[PDB]
Amino acid sequence: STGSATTTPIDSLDDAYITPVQIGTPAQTLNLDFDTGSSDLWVFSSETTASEVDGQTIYTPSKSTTAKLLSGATWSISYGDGSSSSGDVYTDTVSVGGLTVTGQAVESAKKVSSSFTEDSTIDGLLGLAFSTLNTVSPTQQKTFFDNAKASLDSPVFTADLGYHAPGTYNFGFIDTTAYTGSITYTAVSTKQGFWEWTSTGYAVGSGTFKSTSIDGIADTGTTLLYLPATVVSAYWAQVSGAKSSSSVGGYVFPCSATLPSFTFGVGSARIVIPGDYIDFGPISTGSSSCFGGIQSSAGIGINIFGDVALKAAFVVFNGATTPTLGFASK
Repeated sequence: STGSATTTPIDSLDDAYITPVQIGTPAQTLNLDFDTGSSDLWVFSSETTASEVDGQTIYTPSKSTTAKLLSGATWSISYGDGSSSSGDVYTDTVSVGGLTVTGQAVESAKKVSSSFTEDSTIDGLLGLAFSTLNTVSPTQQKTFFDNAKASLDSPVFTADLGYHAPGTYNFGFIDTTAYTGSITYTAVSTKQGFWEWTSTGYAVGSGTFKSTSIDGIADTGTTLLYLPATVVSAYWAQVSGAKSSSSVGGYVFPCSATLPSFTFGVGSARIVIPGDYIDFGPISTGSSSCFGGIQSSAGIGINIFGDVALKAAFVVFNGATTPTLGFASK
């Protein structure tokens, strides 16, 4: 089997992407944030504290003939940005782009933090990292991908994110029409539960490639590209008027600036992030100062190849016995 679903930016900055997912019987369609940096599938629901719901579509288990409470199970997660959610757990039938998993853990939010409430466009998350990060207790549950794997034609999914435009998540096959040239595959470590890999270096603009190992995670659920302070300083030094602002919370630059591209290495291959992808627009409405899409990972504890990086590529998440990551230009 295979599945194929379109993913759409939630706003004009590509802050996140939402993908329609069918839950229950008859189907309840919710728009989820597919997150390769976490491993919980959780939804706004009929159980979510009423005051914490503001425009989201909710899952109502009591209207699904295939829903079953996982009695005694609870979940609680915190994300890198400090947001959080928690609740109890159902199993139900979940379909993504035609691909159906029966008995999927669907984690029903009883509580969500302000950032989730405030985002009316996101009905929940679908985690695609490794199931070892799943937060269900007492017994950890498997991700959609994990559950689907034995059914898939090939044990893969692919992320093809759009710049200011829709893209695609495919399960079980590689669409050889969605990229140019070849896919370069690189080793993954699952030790921390992430799609963790090592880039071979970077270049700024038309500068020479610097060969240096950068360990990081492929994370569709993070907006920006977070890299070591040395790397990030080298980039912004090439932008007239750019500086790091503690009050804004990162590198800023004059909105009129022309930004250089940023190249990262995948083995002996290269992925080029165009300058425009690195412009995340005014720091506040009407400002002539703009926020950078490449920021320092210092203080995060991990480098993160988030949407800014991933949308410049066709990305293969290979969940074979020995997992790998593949990157193609497109």
